Amino acid sequence: VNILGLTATALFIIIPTSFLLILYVKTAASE
Amino acid sequence: VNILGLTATALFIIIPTSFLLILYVKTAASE
Amino acid sequence: MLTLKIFVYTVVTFFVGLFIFGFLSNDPSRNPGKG
Amino acid sequence: QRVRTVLDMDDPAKEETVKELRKDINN
Amino acid sequence: MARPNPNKQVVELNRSSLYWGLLLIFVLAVLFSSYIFN
Amino acid sequence: GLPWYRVHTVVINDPGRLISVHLMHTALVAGWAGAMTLFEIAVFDPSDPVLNPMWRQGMFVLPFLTRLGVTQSWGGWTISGETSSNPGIWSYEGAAASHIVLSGLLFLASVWHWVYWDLELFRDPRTGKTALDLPKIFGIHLFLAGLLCFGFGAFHVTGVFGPGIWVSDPYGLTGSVQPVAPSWGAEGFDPYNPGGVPAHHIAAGILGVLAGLFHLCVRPSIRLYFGLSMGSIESVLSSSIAAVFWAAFVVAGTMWYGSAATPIELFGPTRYQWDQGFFQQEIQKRVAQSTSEGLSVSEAWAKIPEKLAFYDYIGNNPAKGGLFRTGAMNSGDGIAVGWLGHASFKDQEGRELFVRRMPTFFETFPVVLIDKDGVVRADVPFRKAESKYSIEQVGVSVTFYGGELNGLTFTDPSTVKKYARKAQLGEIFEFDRSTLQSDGVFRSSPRGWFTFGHLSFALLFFFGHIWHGSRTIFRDVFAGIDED
Amino acid sequence: LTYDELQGLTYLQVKGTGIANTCPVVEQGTSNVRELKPGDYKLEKFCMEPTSFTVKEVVDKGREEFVKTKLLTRLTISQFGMNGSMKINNDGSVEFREDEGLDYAATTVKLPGGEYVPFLFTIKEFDGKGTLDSFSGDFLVPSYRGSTFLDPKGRGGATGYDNAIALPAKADADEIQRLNNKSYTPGKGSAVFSVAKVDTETGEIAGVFESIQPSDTEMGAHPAKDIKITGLWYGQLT
Amino acid sequence: MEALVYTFLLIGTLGIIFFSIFFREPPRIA
Amino acid sequence: MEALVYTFLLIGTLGIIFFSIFFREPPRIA
Amino acid sequence: SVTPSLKNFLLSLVAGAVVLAAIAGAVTAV
Amino acid sequence: LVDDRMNGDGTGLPFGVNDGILGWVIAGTLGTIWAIYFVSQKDL
Amino acid sequence: EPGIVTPLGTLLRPLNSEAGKVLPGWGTTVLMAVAILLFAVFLLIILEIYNSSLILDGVTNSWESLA
Ligand code: CLA
Ligand code: CLA
Ligand code: CLA
Ligand code: CLA
Ligand SMILES: CCCCCCCCCCCCCCCC(=O)OC[C@H](COP(=O)(O)OC[C@@H](O)CO)OC(=O)CCCCCCCCCCCCCCC
Ligand SMILES: CCCCCCCCCCCCCCCCCC(=O)OC[C@H](CO)OC(=O)CCCCCCCCCCCCCCCCC
Ligand SMILES: CC1=C(/C=C/C(C)=C/C=C/C(C)=C/C=C/C=C(C)/C=C/C=C(C)/C=C/C2=C(C)CCCC2(C)C)C(C)(C)CCC1
Repeated sequence: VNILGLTATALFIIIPTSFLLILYVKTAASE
Repeated sequence: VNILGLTATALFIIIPTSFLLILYVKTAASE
Repeated sequence: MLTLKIFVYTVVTFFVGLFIFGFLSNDPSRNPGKG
Repeated sequence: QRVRTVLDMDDPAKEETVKELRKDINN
Repeated sequence: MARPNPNKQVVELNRSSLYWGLLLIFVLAVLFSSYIFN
Repeated sequence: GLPWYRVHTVVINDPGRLISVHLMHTALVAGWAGAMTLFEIAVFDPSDPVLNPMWRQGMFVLPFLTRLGVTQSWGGWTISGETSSNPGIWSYEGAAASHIVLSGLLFLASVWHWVYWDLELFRDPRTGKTALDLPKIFGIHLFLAGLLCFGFGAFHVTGVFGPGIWVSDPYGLTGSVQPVAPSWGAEGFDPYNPGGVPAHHIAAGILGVLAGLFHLCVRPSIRLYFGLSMGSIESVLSSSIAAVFWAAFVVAGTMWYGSAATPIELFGPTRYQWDQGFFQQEIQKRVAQSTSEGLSVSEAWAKIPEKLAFYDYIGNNPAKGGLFRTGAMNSGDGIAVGWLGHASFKDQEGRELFVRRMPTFFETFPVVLIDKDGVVRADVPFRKAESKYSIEQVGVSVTFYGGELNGLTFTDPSTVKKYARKAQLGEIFEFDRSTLQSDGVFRSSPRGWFTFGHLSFALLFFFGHIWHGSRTIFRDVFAGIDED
Repeated sequence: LTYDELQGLTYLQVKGTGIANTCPVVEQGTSNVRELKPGDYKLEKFCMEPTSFTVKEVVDKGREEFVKTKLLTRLTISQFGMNGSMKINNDGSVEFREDEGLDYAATTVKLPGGEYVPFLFTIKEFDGKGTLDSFSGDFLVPSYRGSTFLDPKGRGGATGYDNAIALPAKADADEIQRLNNKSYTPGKGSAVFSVAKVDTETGEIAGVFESIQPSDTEMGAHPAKDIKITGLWYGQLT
Repeated sequence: MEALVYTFLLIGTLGIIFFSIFFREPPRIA
Repeated sequence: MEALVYTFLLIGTLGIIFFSIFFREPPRIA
Repeated sequence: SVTPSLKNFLLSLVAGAVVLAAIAGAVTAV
Repeated sequence: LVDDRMNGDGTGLPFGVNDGILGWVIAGTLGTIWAIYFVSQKDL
Repeated sequence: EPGIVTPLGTLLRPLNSEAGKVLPGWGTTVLMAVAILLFAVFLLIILEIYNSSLILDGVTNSWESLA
């Protein structure tokens, strides 16, 4: 495993990070 | 470029969708 | 095969019948204006 | 034929064999 | 009870919780990347 | 506001939205089942029912489809090695497509229940508020489960209407799907007896029908209703989660130890079969018989099936893989090509030495050729200086019978050492490692992955049951204390 | 559906009905076969018709048998208009000679598993030796495509580039059999025939045949497969 | 190719530490 | 491997067509 | 029939009931 | 015949049908839709 | 105000009507004791059979049970 692990790591570092950013900005723009 | 295409297409999808989603929830949070 | 012919013929006949009698059901009265 | 032969055949390869672990009070 | 849903709630996640989430994801990735890459 | 971990608490009081999210989860699970089956059929190689079966290819839901009856495929082949003349509509791809369309219909139903949530069926007419008669709902569900279990036990597994279940010989050589007769005696509680499943399902279905009818008929009491909070949805959530990880622990133990519902030719062998010398015992018994009546050790090893010698290989051990050694066993140690034959080792004066088979706990084991009497006679010495049991000193030669090598005697130490190392893992097989570019380390069985995942999920759901039961009993003080 | 009323129907009532891909069957006479008059004969309107197309497969577990396939093309299987000379002796020893006619049939079939095996079902230049009951021999088998056939990147035997010029470096490689040379070696096949229901009044013959022949070798590539073809045949003597 | 992934993950981690230290939400003291 | 990516991204495209059709912003008459 | 293991198991159930009754009696004797 | 075939193409067959069951189900569906439309009259 | 009336909702209405209608006293809790203790006994029996801490005349508790 040399690049499938790269794809898994990329998905893991983005998808919950993006979800957390959605919630954070949804709270930050509201006062 | 068998999986270099994978990582390039992945990041090309990810960066604008996270960017647009962040600024959209900034819009939608303030009513 | 023959069951497929029967089924497709029934469904197209059903749709065509709904169409034909739906336009038969006095459609000039569906307008919102006066006429 | 006899079970004593396969007992000594299984003894050196694997000592945890169930036939060796059953009814071996006479051994 | 009415046409709109009465259980309309707002989801909150402040900046400190954002910090904790980002650190949790990045530290988990750092820890597990050596094993996923094997 | 609601924290990120409390979002679904929006639908505690809404039964229509609760049904909608239940349907959404159920659609996701059905869609995953269909997609997984299509993926595994796409990556499945049926080009060896014997030496490369499904558990050697890391197939997860393929054994579960196989165990209950789905054996043929729309690809024109059968997993038993036959040809599917007409598989019909219930093939592997057929079941997957059925799961996909079920997922779509359940998604549409979830959308409908999300939109049309305000149904007066969810409102009791005595006060007009929204409430659910949970004892009666449980009675209906228990009655339905009793009917379904009794039907599955009296029509599917018994073969009067269904196809039966997967039944095989004790050593898992033939294997097939047969109707099974229920064993109503104590042998029906024999775990490896296939007749227990129909008898258990019939009895449990009948008793569930009776219990559901009783629950439909009789209301609970004041003490029980106020004690377990039967009017609360977190109470039933806590207890349902309790039953779920109970069942998860039970099925994980069943998968790990083996039973009639976990065939070895589908889920791989068990580690206790290797530890207790099951397949080696059967091979040596089938050698002692037919060497006691002629056809000596030079021949008759071909009477040992290649499947049994494959079962006598530690690479098929479910407890010999790794946590992060991903993929199938074929990606771990190549694809099995053929049996190399049983290796018999002899010294200069003629005593028959045998390898000490490596136990499950060890990954690197010292090679020891030990005799019939149990005295260590030769080894591959780590020292090789002031060494007393080396291969060239003892004079060990290795011979093979019944495999691709038959009657071939090897004397040189460089070859004898490596064949002894191969025999340390059990029966010796050859592997094509260039097809999938195998790395060389042993992997884990689908049985092992199933048991590991289900035990981890069982502990996690033990914690979930604790948390929900705490919220159930302490619902009034969830925001703090009364301060009075 | 005999030959007598096969000509009794016009083309309008047989177009698109599959009758044009159906051999006549003899309804009169006896199946004892021996009643046919011996001597030199010149058969005309010798007809061929297959009833099953199966492709041999090396089964994975060591088995070897023919498996049933699915016909990818439509009803374009039979071959008509066959000529030649027959001799029948008193003891029954016969020889078969085939000279010209619609003596090829390119038909692709689908194996179970999404596999396609094209082949040229042919019986041309067949020399059947034996008795009236059974007689076999060897017949000429063309490959499939002509020497001038062009693949996705030109090339081929007669006409073509002789190399894939889309790649300026894939001219000298292990693909010697792919671009440099294309194999058009004609194979040989096995045919088994049986004569039944002979009408001695009009010299009509029928029976079931068997055809073994190697398929397409795709012009110097992956080895071809042997095909078992069974069916009904019909002929008319002079 | 693995080393660049590792270095990126660690520099992202140090970025999150620096971000959490220097651009945190101020206490309101109200 | 490429077929999976093509299928997934195309079904995502048609799904977001569905999202833009039904789950769009409702215009106001004011 | 009644195996020795089953007989000992039944006596174990009897002993468990006996000790539960003894615990209940000690509790109700305060 | 290596496989079964319908031979339903060509010959100018009426409505493209070769079996009377197709015409029967067509007539039945048309008649029942017309019956629904006829019993749901004197409206609008 | 009533919700969305449906024929299926009116059909399943008496199945969800008595929310909170219970029996007085303890009810069938002696039957709880009986059923739960017999289930514990049966579960223990299963555990001892499968753990081989209980041996019967007809059970083997091994793969040769397939024989
Ligand atoms: C079928 C079992 C089940 C069900 C129906 C519920 C239901 C619920 N739980 Mg609970 N829980 C469960 C099991 C379950 N839980 C288990 C097993 C654990 C132990 C880990 C917990 C621990 C737990 C805690 C600590 C809390 C809840 C809470 C809640 C409530 C709100 C959930 C929420 O909105 O969070 C939102 C969920 C997310 C935003 C996503 C979480 C991301 C996870 C970690 C990874 C994603 C998982 C992946 C997509 C699928 C894998 C799961 C699958 C393999 C099973 C809700 C009613 C909360 C509560 O008590 O309400 C007040 C809360 O505090 N649960
Ligand atoms: C009636 C519709 C239906 C049918 C016919 C099937 C049929 C099948 N499914 Mg499936 N499934 C369905 C609906 C259906 N499913 C739905 C709606 C979902 C979404 C939740 C799923 C999700 C799903 C998954 C994830 C999988 C399947 C799988 C399978 C296949 C093997 C089943 C199996 O694993 O055996 C065994 C089944 C069990 C061991 C379940 C045990 C049930 C427990 C023991 C109940 C105990 C609690 C109970 C309440 C107690 C009763 C008390 C009593 C007194 C009454 C099989 C062809 C498997 C497969 O191979 O993929 C294709 C697979 O992995 N299905
Ligand atoms: C509990 C259910 C379950 C079980 C028992 C299995 C079991 C198996 N699967 Mg499977 N799978 C599952 C669910 C499951 N799967 C689901 C839900 C999906 C959909 C996403 C898949 C999709 C899938 C695919 C595509 C494949 C498999 C394959 C396999 C087989 C190879 C072993 C393996 O999985 O690699 C190793 C497993 C692990 C290393 C588990 C990881 C341990 C935990 C989860 C890590 C902790 C999470 C961590 C915080 C994340 C940080 C990492 C980050 C840095 C990237 C094996 C028998 C392979 C196969 O053989 O083909 C059939 C295959 O290619 N599975
Ligand atoms: C750390 C363990 C633990 C804890 C703290 C709890 C706590 C709780 N459980 Mg729970 N439970 C547990 C384990 C636990 N349980 C296990 C392992 C199971 C089986 C899966 C259950 C099944 C269960 C159900 C079905 C329910 C609860 C419920 C509850 C809640 C109500 C109070 C109660 O009755 O407790 C539970 C009481 C016990 C655990 C005592 C049982 C111990 C028995 C009497 C001893 C048996 C010994 C016997 C000799 C067998 C030994 C044989 C040997 C061979 C091993 C409470 C919050 C109820 C609830 O409403 O949730 C809100 C309810 O519905 N539990
Ligand atoms: C298909 C799969 C979909 C992927 C989705 C995955 C979801 C991702 C969720 C996980 C991240 C979210 C967590 C947010 C973070 C978060 O939850 O905020 C902290 C949170 C505080 O919330 P509050 O009470 O302030 O809630 C009010 C709101 O503003 C916040 O919701 O309390 C924590 O509950 C639970 C977890 C403890 C947080 C500590 C965890 C980090 C410790 C580990 C540190 C690593 C380094 C240690 C040194 C070695
Ligand atoms: C291949 C088989 C299918 C046949 C194909 C050809 C079908 C022939 C179609 C010609 C119909 C004549 C057009 C007049 C009606 C159209 C407008 C209308 O609706 O006009 C409306 C008007 C309103 O008073 O009525 C009227 O003009 C009076 C007209 C009466 C309609 C004809 C009566 C037919 C009898 C019904 C069949 C018995 C059916 C039983 C099957 C039902 C299911 C079991
Ligand atoms: C529209 C519609 C349709 C279609 C549908 C469909 C197509 C569906 C589907 C779907 C699908 C196809 C799905 C799938 C899926 C999958 C899933 C859902 C999954 C999963 C999983 C998970 C959840 C995981 C988790 C994890 C991870 C992450 C890793 C490892 C570990 C764990 C386990 C934790 C139809 C026409 C039919 C009907 C109508 C409607």
